[PDB]
Amino acid sequence: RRRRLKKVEEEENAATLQLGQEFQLKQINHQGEEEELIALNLSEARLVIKEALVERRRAFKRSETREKELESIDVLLEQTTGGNNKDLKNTMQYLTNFSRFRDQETVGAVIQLLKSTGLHPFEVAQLGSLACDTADEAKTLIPSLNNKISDDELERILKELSNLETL
Amino acid sequence: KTELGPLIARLRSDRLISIHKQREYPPNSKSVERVYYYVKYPHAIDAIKWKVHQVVQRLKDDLDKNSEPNGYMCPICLTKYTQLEAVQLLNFDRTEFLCSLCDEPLVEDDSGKKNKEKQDKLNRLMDQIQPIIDSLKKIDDSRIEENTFEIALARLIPPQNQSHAAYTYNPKKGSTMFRPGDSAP
Amino acid sequence: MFFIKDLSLNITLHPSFFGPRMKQYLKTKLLEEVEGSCTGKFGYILCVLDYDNIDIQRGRILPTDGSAEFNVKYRAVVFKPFKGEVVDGTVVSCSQHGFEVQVGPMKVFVTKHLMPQDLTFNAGSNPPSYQSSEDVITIKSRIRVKIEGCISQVSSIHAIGSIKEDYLGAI
Amino acid sequence: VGQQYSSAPLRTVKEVQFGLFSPEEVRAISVAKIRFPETMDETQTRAKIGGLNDPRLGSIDRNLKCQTCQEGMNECPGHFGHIDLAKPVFHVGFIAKIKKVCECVCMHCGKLLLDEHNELMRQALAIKDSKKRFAAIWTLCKTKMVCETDVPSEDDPTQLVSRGGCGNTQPTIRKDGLKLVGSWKKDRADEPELRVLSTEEILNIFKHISVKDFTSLGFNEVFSRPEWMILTCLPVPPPPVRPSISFNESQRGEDDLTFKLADILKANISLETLEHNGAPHHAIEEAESLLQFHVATYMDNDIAGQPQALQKSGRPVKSIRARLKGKEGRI
Amino acid sequence: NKDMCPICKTDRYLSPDVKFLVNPECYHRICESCVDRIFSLGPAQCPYKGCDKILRKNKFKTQIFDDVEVEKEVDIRKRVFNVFNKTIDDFNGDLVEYNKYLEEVEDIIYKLDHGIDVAKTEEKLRTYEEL
Amino acid sequence: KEKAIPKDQRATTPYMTKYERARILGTRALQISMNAPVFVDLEGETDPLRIAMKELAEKKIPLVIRRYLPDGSFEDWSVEELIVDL
Amino acid sequence: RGPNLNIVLTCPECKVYPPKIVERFSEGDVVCALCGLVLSDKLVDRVGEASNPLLDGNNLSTRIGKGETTDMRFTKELNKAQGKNVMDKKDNEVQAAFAKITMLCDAAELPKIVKDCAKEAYKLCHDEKTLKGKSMESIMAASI
Amino acid sequence: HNQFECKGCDNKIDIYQIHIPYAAKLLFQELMAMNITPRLYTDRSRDF
Amino acid sequence: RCSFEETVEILFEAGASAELDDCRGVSENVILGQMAPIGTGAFDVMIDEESLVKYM
Ligand SMILES: [Zn+2]
Ligand SMILES: [Zn+2]
Ligand SMILES: [Zn+2]
Ligand SMILES: [Zn+2]
Ligand SMILES: [Zn+2]
Ligand SMILES: [Zn+2]
Repeated sequence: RRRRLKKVEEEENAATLQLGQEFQLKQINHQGEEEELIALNLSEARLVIKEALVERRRAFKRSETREKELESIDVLLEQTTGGNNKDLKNTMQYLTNFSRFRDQETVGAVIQLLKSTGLHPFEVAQLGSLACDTADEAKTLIPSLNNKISDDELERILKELSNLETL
Repeated sequence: KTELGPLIARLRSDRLISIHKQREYPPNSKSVERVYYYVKYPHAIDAIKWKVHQVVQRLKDDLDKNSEPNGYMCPICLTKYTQLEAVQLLNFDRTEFLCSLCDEPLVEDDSGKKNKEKQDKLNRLMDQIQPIIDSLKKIDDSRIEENTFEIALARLIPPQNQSHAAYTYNPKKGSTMFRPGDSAP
Repeated sequence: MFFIKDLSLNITLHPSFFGPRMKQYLKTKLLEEVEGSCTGKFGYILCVLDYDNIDIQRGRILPTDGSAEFNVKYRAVVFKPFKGEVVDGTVVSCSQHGFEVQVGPMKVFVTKHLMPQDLTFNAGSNPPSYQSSEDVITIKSRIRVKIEGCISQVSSIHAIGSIKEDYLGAI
Repeated sequence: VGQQYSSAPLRTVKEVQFGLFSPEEVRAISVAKIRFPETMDETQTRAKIGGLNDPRLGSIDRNLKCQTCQEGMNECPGHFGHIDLAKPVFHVGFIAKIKKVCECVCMHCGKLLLDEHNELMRQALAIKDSKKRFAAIWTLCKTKMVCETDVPSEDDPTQLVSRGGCGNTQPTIRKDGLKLVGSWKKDRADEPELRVLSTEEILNIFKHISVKDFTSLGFNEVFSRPEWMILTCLPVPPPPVRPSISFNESQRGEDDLTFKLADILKANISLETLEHNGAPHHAIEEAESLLQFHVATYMDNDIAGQPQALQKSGRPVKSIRARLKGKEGRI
Repeated sequence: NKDMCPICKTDRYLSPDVKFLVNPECYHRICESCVDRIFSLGPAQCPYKGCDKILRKNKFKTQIFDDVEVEKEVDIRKRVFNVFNKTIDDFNGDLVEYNKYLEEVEDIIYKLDHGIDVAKTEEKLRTYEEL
Repeated sequence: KEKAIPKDQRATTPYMTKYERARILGTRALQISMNAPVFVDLEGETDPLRIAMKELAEKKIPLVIRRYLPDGSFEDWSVEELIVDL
Repeated sequence: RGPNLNIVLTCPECKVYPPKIVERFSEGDVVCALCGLVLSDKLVDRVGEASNPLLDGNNLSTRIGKGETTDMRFTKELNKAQGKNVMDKKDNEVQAAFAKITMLCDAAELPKIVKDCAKEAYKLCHDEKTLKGKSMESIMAASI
Repeated sequence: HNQFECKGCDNKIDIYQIHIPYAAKLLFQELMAMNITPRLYTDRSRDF
Repeated sequence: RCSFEETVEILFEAGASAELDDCRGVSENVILGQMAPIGTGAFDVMIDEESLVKYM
């Protein structure tokens, strides 16, 4: 490791997919193995978070429409988390009211769907979080999609994404 | 002298005029150091080109800045806050932006209406500065020779009948000494 | 945006927890000092994944403190905002200086200058709301906001968003 | 009570990287531009904004806060201001070092007087440690009085291989007071030519020395460049470094550093006004010398052959070097 | 209107990096520098004297032909040929029908270019899209 | 971790040094003063230093000494495995 | 018309305002007299020079003189350059007046308080439109 | 406000707190006045 | 080295040469007010979980 002083750094900007220094495409985990940046859409993030909470609840104990699921998450949240959880409560509440894919099967289909484009993890996560009806909407809401995927593929991908929308 | 000073000094800082000091030995007087003034065209043109570019660039940047969101200022401590900086100071009621030093509500800044005036200023300047741009275009096509005190002396029109200054350049013999900016290509 | 990140923390244990069950206390400290916290470098640290398999390294006794300093490596789900990104949220507060949108653990502030011209603030209506010919923006309303700027401090993140561009605003 | 809690991690200093301030860094670090040689306004109730004791540089009073960090005397470390010097001046502690670099490079193109085409310099450049490599290079280059546009090739001395040069004869540089004076010796056909090497001229030359050239001389690309040995922007230490004592508290005294910093400002403004309009070159050079002397004595008041800065009581002014050295100094 | 942005009066001599773009909506020349500052935040009215037609930054493109009028005709031609598109085989080698079809398409393009009957012609373009 | 010498090739002394004993006693004494769980039986003792001495005598100090080498490598030695003979 | 930047010491616990405060200088403490809570610790009690900000205002200046080793050439020229400063010229007139007032007051065998008042009277009454057609001798004599 | 900033470096997330004698702080600031940059770093760049 | 003699001259040469001080000597740690790597400081004290679990 050599000297370091002020160098000009690329200002963070999602439109340019310049996510910064710690959110680069190529990441290094705790084992030193190379990995890709794991970006989650709202539905994927909701499943991942609540999958860990149930396991956490299992650890301590051993040693559906929108409203009922919201209450079930709320009661589980308070039981399985420590203090100063004011942020996680808002997060779980926000993920249940803004998710488009309910169960694992629906989310799994989305992942197997959008990985054929070869887009950036940030872009695919955005395409699974925002409901866009026309290719133009996705081209302006995600400026990075411009000149990466043709309107022919985007139009059909959006149609299939809207296809597997519960309720 | 007290009035020629400021004029020569400013025309020298902008490099529209060059200076040349040399020792003179009148046959019947104490040796004196004389100062001559001439114009080094390559130097003046570069200064003009740079200044023209900078003035336009500053106005263009001011147009860009003035088209951005306004910002904020504190009436008491006269400290400006940007839109991003002000959003981390708002009170618990989410009603007003509070200052950090004074803990006082912030006041919206000016420059909202100048969006048109700055464009008007740029529209005027390029019209007024047109001859310089047209002259520089013709200058770039041709190649100007750098001027020197001796070279300038070839076009001299004597000012007076009996000027004390000897308008001649008799360089010292075998003088390896080189002064800064005293040689031309 | 939600990422799964590999994070490291330095936890300190008071000598009162130097017992046969100190690893459990380190796990409790991690869930109480990391979960729900905000870092300007990694965003809001929301959930710790694999709570059973955190890597606890050997602790170093601090010279004069007497406490043990543990480096802890864990996998967490973190929400990091980025400028130029489009998010959805619910309005929580409205005022003369614009409204605030709640997006997960973050609050985005939409200023008047980053709103369309037709929208106007109407304090007469209770609750106060922004009214225009096509839509009304009020508390609990759903707004699609494009983050225009992010200022990240070591323990706080504040962002400003806009609804001027097309396909933004009321959903 | 103790100091307030902080969210920053607590760490131990592992390394100390010494170096020189760049003019850009001094301006970026600065919280205020000092432009008034006073300390209090006309009312003597508050500190003058833009003066020496600007409230933005910190506070040394138990009753006032810092206008920058809003913290008390026991938490504010002090914040640096800067003074933009009208003309570049030498660093009194580097004049000898500056002189040695001048004798090593060409004073017209900034290129080392001897390239790798010379066997002796090849051995010199093969020395690992910076200090002795510089000494070896200086011992070789200080006697080279020409730039040698063309140099003999290393395969055979028959034909000459061209190197970047200009063919101008180098001067013999000597230190007279706080100025560097060079002398050019004539050709076959009397007294050598003499003139003063301006600090601006030397700064211009030091900015032309290539990265690989001054790394051979022991300078660091990132932390110490020979151009930075000439002072263009002066860092103004915060009041904590120069506190204002009271004897009866109806009388006010200022630190010796504040007196010298005021001198620098007054000499700086005098030079600015002079050269702005008229100011025959003799008057300007006198003003520059005064500015150089004040800056030099502000840092070190014990200079061989120079006069000493004196308080009105007549005792020598205590400089920064005087505070750091001795059995009673900082160390 | 020679080599400089009519709005910012940024001459090419002092800014050689200047680059112009056009918007199909009104085909008004504008340098890239003005596009970012006027349209980055969102849609806004064209910054021209006498033009009040709103446009978006995402629509700007580079002018291909040095004649603006031909650019308008070609772009309209591209729009129509994306809808009205057939071949000689589409009429089973009937040249008379094909030539009449070609003449009708040219008439449609001519009307759309000069605004003779914008409403009826535009509806016809929309209608044929379904068929 | 190339700087952690495996336990099978440690070449340092198997004896506690005077400085190691002094810091271990001071380190554990400070912890005891801060209500740390004592792993030795007290037959009547209130001074943290004396309690630490009792723990060292009975080898009940759960600390290890990271002996550093002039090249940056280190060896880990448990207080229980170190001989206290000085 | 400026930032407050004022620190007031009060006891957070007692909450009584204004508070009873004792300065234990020997212990370096500021303590609440009622509860004993310490409010500020590590309080502070030649390297500088003194001046009177009633006869000289705000004017920091330094002389130039010989040292243990010095050449007369540098001293003469530095004094020559220092004298030609345009800003310090204005106040030198007042200082010159002070010098002559001191000489007159000293030749009169007058106490130091007399000359201090005389100099202060000169400074306060100087630089005004009323006393511009009067000789400096009258000004000095009146001030004395 | 739990805010840190080093203007000139344009950073707010790379700050550390160290415990040094106030004379050491005074020494470094005096060196800064002499145009010297004593840069304190919390990690090593070269091996022993 | 500046602790012995010629303090300021040494520090100026350190600045011009951009010397790196690794703070392995007693004087550097004394100046920085941190535990020197001598005597009781020539080693680190870590906590042992493997022994903590078996001491109960
Ligand atoms: Zn304020
Ligand atoms: Zn401060
Ligand atoms: Zn040369
Ligand atoms: Zn333009
Ligand atoms: Zn238009
Ligand atoms: Zn009290």
